[PDB]
Amino acid sequence: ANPYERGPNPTESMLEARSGPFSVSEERASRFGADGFGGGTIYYPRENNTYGAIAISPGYTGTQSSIAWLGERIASHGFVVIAIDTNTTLDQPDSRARQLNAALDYMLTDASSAVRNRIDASRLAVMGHSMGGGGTLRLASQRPDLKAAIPLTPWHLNKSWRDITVPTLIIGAEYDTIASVTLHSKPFYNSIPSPTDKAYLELDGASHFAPNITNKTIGMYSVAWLKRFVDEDTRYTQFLCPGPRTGLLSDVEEYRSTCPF
Ligand SMILES: CCOC(=O)[C@@H](C)O
Ligand SMILES: [Ca+2]
Ligand SMILES: [Ca+2]
Ligand SMILES: [Ca+2]
Ligand code: NA
Ligand code: NA
Repeated sequence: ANPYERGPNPTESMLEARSGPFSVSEERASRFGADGFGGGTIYYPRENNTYGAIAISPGYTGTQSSIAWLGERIASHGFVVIAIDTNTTLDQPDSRARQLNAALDYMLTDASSAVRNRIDASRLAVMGHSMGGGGTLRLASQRPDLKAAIPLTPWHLNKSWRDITVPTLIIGAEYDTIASVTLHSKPFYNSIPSPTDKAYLELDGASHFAPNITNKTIGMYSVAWLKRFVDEDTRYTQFLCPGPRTGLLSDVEEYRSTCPF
């Protein structure tokens, strides 16, 4: 048995629902007590166990409320998740990366015992929107010990992520005019070296701001990716390989992966 497996056996329906099988509580990390970032809200399962821990960054102009739905959603599938605020809302991607790292360290030793007792410190991941997705790529590049990375409509000036060894799912938006997939997501995905496990999922019809409102496709595939890689849960492989149907009527415009993993 996998010592990391949590929760009931998955179904597509369960993954698309507004809330997973775990009840979520919240702990507020204030700006002034949080070293190296602007504070945040830690969402965690009420059910006592150890879980993987995830930090999620907003983008330029955004705050924790811009990604809170997704932090809660993910925690409700059995994860400890911090949705951060940055030191300033104008912070650039690589500052965002440092702040994501500080938020992981915060959960591990500065949060309450309720939070720390629910984390397996060895199983960590990072996510983020837009410049926060650029920050996710950078942290993934600098921390190969991470179990997963999920950049959402990522923006970064650096196009080549040739040193990422962390399993990375990049979620792009078809009609993004701020971080165009042509200039941002795709080059990033193409550059992640073999044999790193990876996937690219482009949301049909979507704008740059699709990650800031509840989105069943982002919720389903973010959880499936974290389950597979943070929890070594092979019950989730079914959703990722061969992956979503694409094509004219799909919510997924395009899907690439290195399946089987
Ligand atoms: C809500 C965050 O908005 C962004 O990150 C845009 C400006 O990239
Ligand atoms: Ca709740
Ligand atoms: Ca602070
Ligand atoms: Ca389309
Ligand atoms: Na685009
Ligand atoms: Na992008």
